[PDB]
Amino acid sequence: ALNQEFIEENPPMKRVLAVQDEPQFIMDAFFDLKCVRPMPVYSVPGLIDHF
Amino acid sequence: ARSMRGGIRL
Amino acid sequence: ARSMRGGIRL
Amino acid sequence: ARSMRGGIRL
Amino acid sequence: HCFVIGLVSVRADLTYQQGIPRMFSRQTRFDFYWPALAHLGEQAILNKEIYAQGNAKDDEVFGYQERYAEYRYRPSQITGKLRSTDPQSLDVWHLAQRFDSLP
Amino acid sequence: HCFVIGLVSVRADLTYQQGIPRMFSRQTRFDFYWPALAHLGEQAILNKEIYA
Amino acid sequence: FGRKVPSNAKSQHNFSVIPSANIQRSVFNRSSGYKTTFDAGYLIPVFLDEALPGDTFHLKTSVLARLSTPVVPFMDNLRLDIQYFSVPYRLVWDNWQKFNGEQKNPGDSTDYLIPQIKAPAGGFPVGSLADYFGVPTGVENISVSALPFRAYNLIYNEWYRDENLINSAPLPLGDEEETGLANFPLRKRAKRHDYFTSALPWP
Amino acid sequence: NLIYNEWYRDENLINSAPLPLGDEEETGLANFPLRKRAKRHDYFTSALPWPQKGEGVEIGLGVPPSEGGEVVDNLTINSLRQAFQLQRLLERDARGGTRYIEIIRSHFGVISPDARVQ
Amino acid sequence: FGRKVPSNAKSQHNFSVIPSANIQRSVFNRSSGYKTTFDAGYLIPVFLD
Amino acid sequence: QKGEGVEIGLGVPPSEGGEVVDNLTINSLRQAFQLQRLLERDARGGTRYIEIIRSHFGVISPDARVQ
Repeated sequence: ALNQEFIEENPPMKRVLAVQDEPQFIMDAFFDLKCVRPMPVYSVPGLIDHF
Repeated sequence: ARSMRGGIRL
Repeated sequence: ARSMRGGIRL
Repeated sequence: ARSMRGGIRL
Repeated sequence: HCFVIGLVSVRADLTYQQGIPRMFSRQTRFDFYWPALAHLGEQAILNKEIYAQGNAKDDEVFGYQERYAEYRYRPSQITGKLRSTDPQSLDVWHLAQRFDSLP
Repeated sequence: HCFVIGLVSVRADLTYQQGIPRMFSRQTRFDFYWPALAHLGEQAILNKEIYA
Repeated sequence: FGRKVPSNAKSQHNFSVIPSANIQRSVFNRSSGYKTTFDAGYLIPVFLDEALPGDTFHLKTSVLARLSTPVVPFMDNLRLDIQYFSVPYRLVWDNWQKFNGEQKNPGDSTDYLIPQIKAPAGGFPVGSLADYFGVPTGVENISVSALPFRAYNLIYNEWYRDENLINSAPLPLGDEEETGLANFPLRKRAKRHDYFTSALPWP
Repeated sequence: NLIYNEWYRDENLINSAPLPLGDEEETGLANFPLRKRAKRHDYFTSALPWPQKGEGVEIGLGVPPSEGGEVVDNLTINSLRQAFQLQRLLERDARGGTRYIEIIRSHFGVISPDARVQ
Repeated sequence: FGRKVPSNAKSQHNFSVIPSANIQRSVFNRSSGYKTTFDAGYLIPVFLD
Repeated sequence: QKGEGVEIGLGVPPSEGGEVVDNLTINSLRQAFQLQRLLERDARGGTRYIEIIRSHFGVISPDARVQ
């Protein structure tokens, strides 16, 4: 029927894969952020009246 | 990337 | 027209 | 290669 | 007169699989970054950040680190079937340490 | 203040193996394309087109 | 007739303007690695971070994903993809502004606490949202903030949920402590638009 | 009432005008009186009820028993600097305002649009 | 080895894109007068649209 | 910090057998702050004699002259 079970992505990976009962994808990901932030790059303790 | 039928779903 | 003390009131 | 925290250890 | 000595070593990169990223642990207004707070003294790393258990030990101090360090540092993570705690683990794929007891 | 969240997914392309291509199902003159018919309301997909 | 004299109202207004805060911005690299295993069709949260007011982020992502071994060179195409969303905290917790010190009337309490999810009996399980956000699985008594999980359901409702086939994922906005991820299952993405999947229930 | 609460109400002297967001039928304008604007900023009208927004930060000293005293530990310099920076935060809140847009503009350099903060 | 054939997924996606609505915008003058009596210090709503 | 941590004394009430502490001068209080800064510099910078020189002063000593 045209419903939730029909439109949700559900490819039959279990039949095209040689090894049974292990996760389909193993992934390594790396996130390289350049950040400008409202804080110093290293904070030294001190400066009581300041900020 | 345009206006899809049935509203947006990515 | 700047940032007033005590928060904004027009 | 700079001055590390906790003193030097290579 | 001198000896010259050449020392070999091998090192792996660091990545973690036990304990809670400090962003889940914030609970009060001054646990978030504020500019007026940036030069406070060293903050405690809590044991749960490296090895959570649900014991009272989790909220005890592992060591001290710069204020708001967790906005600057971002430790690398193992999340899925790759964790060495999984009953059918894939941890052959990586060199993350497994702590068997609280470091 | 915001979270940034990155979501991974994997999707396969779609292909079908049960049910009848709608060109075999035409039976009457107005089941074929006619220019005077092109702006009629939505048509029904019949179950046999996906699972006969 | 005489000419009117000025009022001091403008100079008095000027004395009341507070100076701008001096912020001490800086630029640095916030690189991070993340490693995982997953199955097709699920929305996996692989990246999570907290942005401050006045941050700027530029993000480069490197990926290597390996498919576990196929039997044959099967003929169908198969895309991996990554999509990033911004979620303001005020969208996931109604008291976020009042937590930050907003008061509806003078002398209101403020003093809220970040909403919590407790780990269920046995700890959070493998392949849950807690696992994929990197909360340690299998640990009995821990709790974490609910706001990342609410942010996942809010992204799902607004960008991935089919507006007419699928019910909204629950999105509690209050302070109440949850136990277990029963309101926060890992969600499936919808299939590509085609002849059948772009059909509608009614004319 | 929503314009009044966001732009004309003094954030610390005056209670929010009621703003029911639901479907319920009202009878009479008892929730909707005609509102007065505030006076110009001057020496008196820009004064505040307190020297800072919170209770005020007090470093504890304890008190002798009668039994029934109060015991307080030795002051670390880390406790003492935290008390100073907390007081700076509560003074910034008093001076700058405490609507979420005022917090952002006072604690950070950021001019948020009004539209995105409702 | 052989080279893979394409999928139709992009052409199927394109057939599902609805056309933009044609709006019929126009420009006109919506002038109005308003007359009232009021006292100082009140916020008076003189314009509403 | 590297040392015990600087604690400004408060005394304690007797049971007899109390602890008596004098009034705090501002000079005592600023000395406690600068002592804490010194012990924090020692923790952060290191405490080998070359690390002290490099952290407390601008000076890059050769290793050879410090054994």
